[PDB]
Amino acid sequence: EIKELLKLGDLPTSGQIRLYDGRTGEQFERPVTVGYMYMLKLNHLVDDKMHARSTGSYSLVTQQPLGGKAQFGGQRFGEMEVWALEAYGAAYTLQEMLTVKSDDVNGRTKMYKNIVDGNHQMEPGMPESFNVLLKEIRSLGINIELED
Amino acid sequence: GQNMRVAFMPWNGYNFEDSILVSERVVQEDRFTTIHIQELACVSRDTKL
Amino acid sequence: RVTVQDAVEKIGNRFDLVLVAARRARQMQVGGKDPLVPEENDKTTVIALREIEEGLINNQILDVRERQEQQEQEAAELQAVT
Amino acid sequence: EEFDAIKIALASPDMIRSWSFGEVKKPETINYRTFKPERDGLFCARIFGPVKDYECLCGKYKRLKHRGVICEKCGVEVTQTKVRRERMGHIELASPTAHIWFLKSLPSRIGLLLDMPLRDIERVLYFESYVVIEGGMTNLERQQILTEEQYLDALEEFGDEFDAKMGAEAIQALLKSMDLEQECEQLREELNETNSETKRKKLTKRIKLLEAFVQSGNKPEWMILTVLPVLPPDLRPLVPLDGGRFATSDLNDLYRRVINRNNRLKRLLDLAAPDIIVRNEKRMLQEAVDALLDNGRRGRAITGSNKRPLKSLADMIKGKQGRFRQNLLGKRVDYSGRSVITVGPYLRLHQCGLPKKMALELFKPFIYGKLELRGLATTIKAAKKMVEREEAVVWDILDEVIREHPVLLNRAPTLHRLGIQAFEPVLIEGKAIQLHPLVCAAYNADFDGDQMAVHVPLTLEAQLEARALMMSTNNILSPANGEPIIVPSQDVVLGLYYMTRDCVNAKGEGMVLTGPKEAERLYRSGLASLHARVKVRITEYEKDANGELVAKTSLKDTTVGRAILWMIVPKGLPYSIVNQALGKKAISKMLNTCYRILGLKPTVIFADQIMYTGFAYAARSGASVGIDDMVIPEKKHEIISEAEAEVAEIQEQFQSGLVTAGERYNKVIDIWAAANDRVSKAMMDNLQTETVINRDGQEEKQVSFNSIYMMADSGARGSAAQIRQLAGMRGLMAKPDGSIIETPITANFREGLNVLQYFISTHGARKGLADTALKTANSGYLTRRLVDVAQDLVVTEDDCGTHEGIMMTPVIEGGDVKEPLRDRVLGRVTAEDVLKPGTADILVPRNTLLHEQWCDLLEENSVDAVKVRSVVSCDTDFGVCAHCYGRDLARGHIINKGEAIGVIAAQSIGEPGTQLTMRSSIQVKNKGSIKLSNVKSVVNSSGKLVITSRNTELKLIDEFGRTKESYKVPYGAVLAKGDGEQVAGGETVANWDPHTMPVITEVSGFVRFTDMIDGQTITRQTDELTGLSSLVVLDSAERTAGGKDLRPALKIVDAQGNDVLIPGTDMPAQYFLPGKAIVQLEDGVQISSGDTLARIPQTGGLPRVADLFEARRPKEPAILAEISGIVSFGKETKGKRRLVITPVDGSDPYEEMIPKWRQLNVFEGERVERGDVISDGPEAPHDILRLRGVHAVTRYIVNEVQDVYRLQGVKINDKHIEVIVRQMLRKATIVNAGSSDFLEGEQVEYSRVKIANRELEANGKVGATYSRDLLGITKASLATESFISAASFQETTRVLTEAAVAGKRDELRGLKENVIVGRLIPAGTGYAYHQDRMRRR
Amino acid sequence: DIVLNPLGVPSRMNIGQILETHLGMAAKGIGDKINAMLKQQQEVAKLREF
Amino acid sequence: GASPAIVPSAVIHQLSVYKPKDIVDPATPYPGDKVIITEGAFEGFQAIFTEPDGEARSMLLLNLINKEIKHSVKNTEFRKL
DNA sequence: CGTCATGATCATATTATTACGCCAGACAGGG
DNA sequence: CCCTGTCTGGCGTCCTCTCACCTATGATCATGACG
Ligand SMILES: [Mg+2]
Ligand SMILES: [Zn+2]
Repeated sequence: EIKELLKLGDLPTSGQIRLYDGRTGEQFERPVTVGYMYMLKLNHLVDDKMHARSTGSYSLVTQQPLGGKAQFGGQRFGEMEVWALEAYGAAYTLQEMLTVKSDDVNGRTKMYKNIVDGNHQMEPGMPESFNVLLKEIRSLGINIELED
Repeated sequence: GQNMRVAFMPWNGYNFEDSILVSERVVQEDRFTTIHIQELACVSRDTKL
Repeated sequence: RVTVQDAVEKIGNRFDLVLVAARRARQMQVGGKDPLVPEENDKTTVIALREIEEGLINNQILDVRERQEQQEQEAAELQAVT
Repeated sequence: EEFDAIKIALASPDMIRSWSFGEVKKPETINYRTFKPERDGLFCARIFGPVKDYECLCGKYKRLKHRGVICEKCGVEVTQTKVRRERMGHIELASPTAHIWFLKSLPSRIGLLLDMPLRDIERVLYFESYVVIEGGMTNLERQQILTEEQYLDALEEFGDEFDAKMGAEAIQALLKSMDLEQECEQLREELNETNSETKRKKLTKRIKLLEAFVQSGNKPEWMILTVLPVLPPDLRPLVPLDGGRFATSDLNDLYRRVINRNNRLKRLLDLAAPDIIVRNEKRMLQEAVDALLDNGRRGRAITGSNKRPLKSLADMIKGKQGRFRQNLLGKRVDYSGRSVITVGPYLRLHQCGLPKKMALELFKPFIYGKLELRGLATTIKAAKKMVEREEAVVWDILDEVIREHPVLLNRAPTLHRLGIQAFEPVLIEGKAIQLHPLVCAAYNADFDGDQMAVHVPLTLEAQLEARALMMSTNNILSPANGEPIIVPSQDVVLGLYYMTRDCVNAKGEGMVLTGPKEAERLYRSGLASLHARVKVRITEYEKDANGELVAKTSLKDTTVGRAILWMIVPKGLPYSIVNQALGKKAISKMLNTCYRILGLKPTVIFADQIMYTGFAYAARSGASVGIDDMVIPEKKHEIISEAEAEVAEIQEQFQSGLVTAGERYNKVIDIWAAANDRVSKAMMDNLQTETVINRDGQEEKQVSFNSIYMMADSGARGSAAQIRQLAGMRGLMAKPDGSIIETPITANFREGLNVLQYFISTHGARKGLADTALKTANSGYLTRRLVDVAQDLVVTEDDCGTHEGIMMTPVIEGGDVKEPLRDRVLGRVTAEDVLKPGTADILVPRNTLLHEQWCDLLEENSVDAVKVRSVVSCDTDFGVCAHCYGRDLARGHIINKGEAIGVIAAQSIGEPGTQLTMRSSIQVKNKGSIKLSNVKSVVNSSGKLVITSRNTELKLIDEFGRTKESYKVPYGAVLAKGDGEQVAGGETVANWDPHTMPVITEVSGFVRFTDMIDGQTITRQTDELTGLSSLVVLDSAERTAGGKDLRPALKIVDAQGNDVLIPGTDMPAQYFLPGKAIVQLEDGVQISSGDTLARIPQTGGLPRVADLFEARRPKEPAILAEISGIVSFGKETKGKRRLVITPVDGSDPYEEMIPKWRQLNVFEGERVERGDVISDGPEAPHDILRLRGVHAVTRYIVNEVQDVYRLQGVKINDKHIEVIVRQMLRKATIVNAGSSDFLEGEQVEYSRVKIANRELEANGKVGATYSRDLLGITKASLATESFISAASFQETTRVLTEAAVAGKRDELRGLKENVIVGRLIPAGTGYAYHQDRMRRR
Repeated sequence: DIVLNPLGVPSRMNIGQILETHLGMAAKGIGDKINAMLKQQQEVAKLREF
Repeated sequence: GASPAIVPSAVIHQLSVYKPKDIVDPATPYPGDKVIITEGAFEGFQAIFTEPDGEARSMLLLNLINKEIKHSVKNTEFRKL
């Protein structure tokens, strides 16, 4: 029935028209399939997913950046990415990826001064969320410390 | 959605895995130009001072 | 710059390459030392690996030059004092 | 600051007072007139500090020359508000209170400290019993628990010096009056003197706790809280919801409940308690503290709103949504962004497209620095407003900061280590990330809406690590095998498959050409068709000279497309890599040979040029799929009608009563399988060779240029099955039972499908989707457990210095050789130096890495078994040496000193877990010599060779030394051949009965009955409808105790009445019988060999790999022989039947209760050896470890998991599974404590006891000997000498309580503790830093 | 207007989109013939016939 | 426990005439106590109680430096300790 | 001027179960 | 004390995006209106 309706119009029977090229202006071999397809635009647009953050706001209880897009936030450098950087020999990239860029507040203000002055260098320090872990374990009957 | 003239051919890699390659004739005709509306609220609260 | 293969051919560890090139780029960027190869407005990282590929920098030559240019500073201080 | 250890212990009440700056006394939080807090409630100011910096509550000090002085009005030290993040307060509990983590952690530390069960302690601690303290010279004991009437008795008769209390005061008096020295001496003396195994195990656990409690500095009464800490107020924040109210956090609710109940208890102890009354309030306080420390561990939890239980402290440390897995191991990160990916094929493979807006927002402070370094803004604020306005100069600044600065691209499910790569950005007008297509083979990323995230390396060392270690040109080999990961995926192999073929007559046929240059000039002008065979002249460079390229020239009979491709191939390769069809495997090994000949840089630029010309000629091809491309066979209808006539025949045979239901069902499914295969064969001929074209002579046929045939034959998308479903019938689908529908789907997708056929297709499809969902759910947790059991193993030396390695032989299931020697002994250092069978002639030295030339020289000489050094048999203390690992997979050379191989190994095993599944005789093929292994054979009367062993393994030795067939041979099987003989192909050489266990003999004599009394031992059951009856031998159950202790035996004798002995040994010849024997030949018949004395009646997926690495025991363990020698029976049926093994040189009295439901193997007169089986079934791994060795269990694990990964068609090299098996069997148990300080049943880690007896034995002492035990990976990871690793893994409560009472002291020991604490990993560059730091110690 | 990719058809077995494509081209062929018979200002008899 | 604690015939008789002390209580509003503020412009610090009103207000102890000015407030107005 | 009714504002924790599943190790039941 | 059943503890993928929801009811006190 599709063939008989393509025969009513003067279209080719097999549905395939030979098509020229726009750049070269010379014919594509082995004639190609054209027609009309009914295509839908979905509302997963690209200027609703795209996001970027240099330095925004920081969370209150653990001094790490906020999450999401409406809150101007940074992407979660999750656990499997930490495994994938342990799997290379990248050691300084992971150290700044979880001490300087993320958590340590004096470390990141030293970093921001050092970046706007041209000196690429990090003063590491300690994650502040590890001090939160010390306060939560210490708030039990447990006595966690840091020796030496 | 809308019905458009489609061809099945590999065209210079720009439709490699599942991608779609669209002429400017589609965007000139203003035919996928969807219209969105955002609601922005602003309340006048009651605080101190 | 695309590959760093010969920079590992001359420093076989591929982890000592990062230390030697970081030490070299820190000497070129903040310390204000001239590059030993003529650049093409490359950044200091690629100039460091480009000096590694010529062979004129590794950890041996960097320790030789830091000891000699520390002895030069202390020698200048001692000849200024006495 | 600087520190090398994190010590954990219990906390004395003086320690909690010395942390604390004040005391919380009231439960109010905020005033809610203002938000100035109430003194001195939870949120305070004079306990915890000022809300605002240098902003005193009263306000009186705010000068720069006036710092240090404290306030007088509110008494608030004008300092900083950061100090409200660190000051703690304390609550003085009015009555002591039992901590819940030491009461109900299973085991109970207060439980097996007091030598008292948990039910008595719970009935004392909740004020509903009485325990005794200071019992005095009365009838009552010390640990005797009482009740109300018994306390009335004890206070009437003994209201004097007798005493007893209840509640936490009584437990505190018990724990304080505990004398630890007396308990140590008494338990050591009892375990010297008692010696009962229940008491042995229980008392050695209690003395382990007491020695770990005495050696540390704890005290027992510190497990009962007197003073309770509060968390600082910034860490329990009070969020506003912008509605005038504070939906509080759960912690302030819990602390408020404890302070309410405690203040009411202070007031009730103040104004006097009504006798037996000051008890309910203390019960309420204990239950409120047990709600605060761990909510829900005690019976039913509390809630605020409405059903959900609210969050205690242990719910903030444990699990997901807690500080270990959500905030400390994976963090949210500044200088990062994310968008939707797209293709853009104009990129080189070390660069990616990235938007101008994202590149301007990620790289802000770089632009600020360049602005105030070039002098276009005075301060930082003018520069910020310039880059907010985006004026015309900052785009030049941005092109000057992007230029040589890598970024990290990341796909969101990172499975293996190629999921994070580093590129050099190119600015794009637009809002997507243009990503190079070949690279998307490693991300497993299509472009149907995938989203990738970019990160920026700030510091200088991170730019060098994202250039030298993580760049997209460096990672071209996978770390799972040696396969390249830059395989050209789909459009480009269609372009190359269309570019180089040949059709028999096209434009420009047979003309000769002066090189590939005018071949391109002929194709671009239309004077010659692209695939038309042509003689050309090529000049190829082969590197026969010593690193110098030799130019040879020739005239190849080839096509035009092959010449136009040949203008792109680099110099060193030969021509016969482009002189074929070039599908997907041909182009993949093309790139493989270009890598292993010319190195790296021509392989990168040649991958780029392959992608460019593949996209270009796939564009010029126009390989379009249509509806006339799927040729229906003309014989589909007649084959369907023949199969339907056959099911009509089986129908009208079924209703005549000749076939059953199951036989009918099997015949119907066999004829539909036959019809499906004939339809598939017909459509495959009508696709591949239908096109006929005249050669300018008469006619000729060729390979077809159909569109869907090239898309299925090149390897772009599809296979034989999917193009079979589009033209032939799509077969028999399954039903949700797992069964299979007898009426198949006789309709393909080119034709229609009616309603029922589409419904059955929906059964299959939704079963597949639910499999993929729950499959991913298990696969991710498998990767987690493997990277948390390995986690730590770093290549830390350069030569261990041992010899013992494992033996690599090619695996032989019993058909074709599945995995050859080249693909197993590729790149691993030899254990013993291989001598060719020209014995005393060395082929390889004993420390030679076996790369590809050496593997070819192994394949030529047909080397039997290259014994090779494995990771599991190493000798390096705290790590693995470099030579026992092998080649650095993903690279070419030996492994570098430092690369963390545990993590890459665990990712390489768990990464194909997404692909896995979830829910008579011996026939020879080849020809060669015949080998037998572990056989006890004898000669029958027929002249053949019959077998008297289950452990017989037949082998087919080929002409050059190795083995191509292996067959497990059953017990009593009959061979048509012998050992060392020669057979031919297709010759069945063995036959047996799988239903009957033959009891064939060795000597030739009469048969008599010994200990066979009729009526009891044997019963009279006449075979009714046949006639040949037998005296049926019964089991131990049916006959009573008059014959239960008498075993029926068949004694093979001679005519003299004696026993014809075994040839060689003077031992007699008699065969004892177990039950269920059907003895055919009765008393008085001469027998020979080969005659049965009696007749005897008789998950492979992702959970299988899980059950291997978890090391579960199976439900039916195949039991093995404990010790060698003869074997016999024991006590009769205490549920099970015993077994007594008596050796020749060993000792007899060992016994084991075998269940008689298992079919046994061994008789009374058979000798066993340790490591040999007693029955059959799946074989437990712990038995392999304790009975056969360590090499046996690592070999068994790698074979049993490689069968799964090769059944699903996945390549994983065996080093990774060997190193996971190294991190499994890491503990050990002591046998003789010796001159060290260990116990007799202690389970200490292996490297500790090996260095201990290495330093004992090196001097003139006697060391300590050991024995190894195998732990499953979750138990091997929870049993560490480092509590932070075992806390970041599963249950945190049990790990922290055990490490708390033990006083355990971590020293940061490897990777994950240093990821926690925020310092360098001791793997890559941080390994050199840690060698420097440890050398300066 | 739009150039798709053919290689998504034999693996991802949605062969219905190619029949939808051919029948859509048939529909537009009938529409083009109506547009040709109406742009030439033809009387209603030939339009009724077609 | 499942049932109420075995109450013997002793405490009941002992609680037949208790409260033989005085006001005592939880030390809140008395003659010489302490009480933090919660409302007004003179809040944020603490205060003391003495002779309050009764069915109207109380007695707040407001003082800065070395001077003090009493300001009758109802206890709802203040924050009873 | 006094009393009653209505309206507005401020103040605390049941209100009077059932549809996961496996493994594992301790606690205890039966003999 | 030696099994053998029961019990209750552990655990069950990653990343992102969107949306709502986050009391109301009862009692007491004060003010106004009507008698
Ligand atoms: Mg997809
Ligand atoms: Zn070793």
